[PDB]
Amino acid sequence: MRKFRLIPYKQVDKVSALSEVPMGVEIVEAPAVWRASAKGAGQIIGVIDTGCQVDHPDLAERIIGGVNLTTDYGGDETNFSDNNGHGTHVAGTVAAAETGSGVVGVAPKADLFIIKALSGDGSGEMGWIAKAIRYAVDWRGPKGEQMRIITMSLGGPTDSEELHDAVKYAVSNNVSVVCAAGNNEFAYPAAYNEVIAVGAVDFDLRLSDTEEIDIVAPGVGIKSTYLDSGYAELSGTAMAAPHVAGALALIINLAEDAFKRSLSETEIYAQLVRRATPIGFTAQAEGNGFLTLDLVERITGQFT
Amino acid sequence: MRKFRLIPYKQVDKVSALSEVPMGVEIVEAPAVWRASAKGAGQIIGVIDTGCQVDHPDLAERIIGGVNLTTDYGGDETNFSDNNGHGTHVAGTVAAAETGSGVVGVAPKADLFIIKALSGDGSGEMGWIAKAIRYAVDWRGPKGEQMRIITMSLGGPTDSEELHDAVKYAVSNNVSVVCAAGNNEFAYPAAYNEVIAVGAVDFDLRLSDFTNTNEEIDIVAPGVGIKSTYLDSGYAELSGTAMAAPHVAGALALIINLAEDAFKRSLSETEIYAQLVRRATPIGFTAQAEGNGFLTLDLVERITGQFT
Ligand code: NA
Ligand code: NA
Repeated sequence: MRKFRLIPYKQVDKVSALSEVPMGVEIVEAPAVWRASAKGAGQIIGVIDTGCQVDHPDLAERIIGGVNLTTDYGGDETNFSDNNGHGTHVAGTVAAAETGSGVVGVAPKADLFIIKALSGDGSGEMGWIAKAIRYAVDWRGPKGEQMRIITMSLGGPTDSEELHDAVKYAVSNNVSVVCAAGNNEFAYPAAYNEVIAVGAVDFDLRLSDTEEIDIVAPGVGIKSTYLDSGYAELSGTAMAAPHVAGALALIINLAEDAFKRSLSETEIYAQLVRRATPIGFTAQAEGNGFLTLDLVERITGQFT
Repeated sequence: MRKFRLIPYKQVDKVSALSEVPMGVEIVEAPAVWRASAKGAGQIIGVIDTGCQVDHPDLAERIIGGVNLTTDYGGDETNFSDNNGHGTHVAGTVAAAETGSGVVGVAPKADLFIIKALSGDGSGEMGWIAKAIRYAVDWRGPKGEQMRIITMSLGGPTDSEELHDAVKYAVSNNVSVVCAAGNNEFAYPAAYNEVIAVGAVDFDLRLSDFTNTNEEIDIVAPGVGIKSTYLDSGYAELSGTAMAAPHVAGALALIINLAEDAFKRSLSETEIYAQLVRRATPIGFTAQAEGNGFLTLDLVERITGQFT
């Protein structure tokens, strides 16, 4: 393996068929805000991972492009197909489409831009990760479309100026950088102050497990898309982050519609924090709490 | 008056003696978080205003230093006494001490650093306001103390590089910059994206024409009939959009303490901002009118463990 790699996880199950809104999407309250958020239409998430099955039935209509920054496929930059499975799983939790079967993501009208920066074994060079971040920031679509969210479920032990500068470049250019905060060897980039660091809980809101986190989301028994047009149930710290990345698409639409202006990445971060409900551990352990997308509606007009 | 000046306000009453917790301190829920935040101990707020009555009895024990950046007192930099009143009133809302009498502020163990950047008439040169911001950022106490919060209740019509650079310098050096919204003669610095812009409601959480704003605001706090400290060891009741900002400046001292304890680590200006927004309860006005809501410091405790 190369130095930066996927935070370890467990495969619970693989199935060729599903038809449900996964419970993770349901208990972070995504369906409650879908109408007001237009399901994340108009936002694009750069998924920095192992690639994606581009013609997966739940995902094909949501992918707007991609790039391969790894040596895989002889270094062909137009081939971001998934030779691991993990990047396909991430993509589904973010933005699997409503198709009448399979699964549905947190933001089922957001667009995905697939950045394969990990090789088939789930590892990559620090420089690949730094370049993936800068690429995401700098990319422009045909009509000047850009990404405002990037998500990673990876870490490496080394603090390098190249990688930290990339993260600074992203947030200074109003891109939210989501990384899973997991188990030292996986410290960076999640440890950087600029990053929205996500921890995991199970569906009973118990912590999965010094990490400096901002928020928790579902990470146990998470069903999503996988290779060969089928599905897999994974459990790990890194299963949480993709929920937050889809949530950000919904929240930027919610907040900018409310405020009637463009909001900075600082302000978007506050709007995410706004929508976290403490479970009742300490903030050192759960950050701001559990992602609860409809919280603002519930507190409105509620006075002492 | 000069170009940059205090945002207009009314003096409703002026008394010699008072004994209460002003309602604004109450309704923002500051007492509910005092224990957890050690009443703002260890935090210093830079009050950029007309000076302060440095021996006021509600204030003298809270004040740790000052500077005068104006031409008042023939430019004596060590004379930051208040020749207007408004600075004293602000200082009181932020951090008036617990005494058995008088008033008490939102953060009654927070320290004040008094920066006189406005003249007796409540106006100042943009340059003085720029310098005041940088001054607060660069200042270090006898043991290396720093300010992490500055507050202003002023505005002027002109955007300039100098003033915006000062604001950015603060925020990039983790200093929260709080600004009252103007009631656009009073557009800057409150219109800078980097600043926390605060609007006003009254004690029924209602809007009023005199306190309304067209500024892009982040939060609202009480601004109508706010009793605080004033000249000659007395008290005054002021109404005005700018009455709200000091409630937020004090609140930040409480927030920084309680959130850095909760997280068990130092938090950036960005993170402190989120900590503030997460303690705003929407009242039902538009986001233009109220930003993220009304300052309710105990909100995080109220929502804890509450899932649908
Ligand atoms: Na589907
Ligand atoms: Na007192």
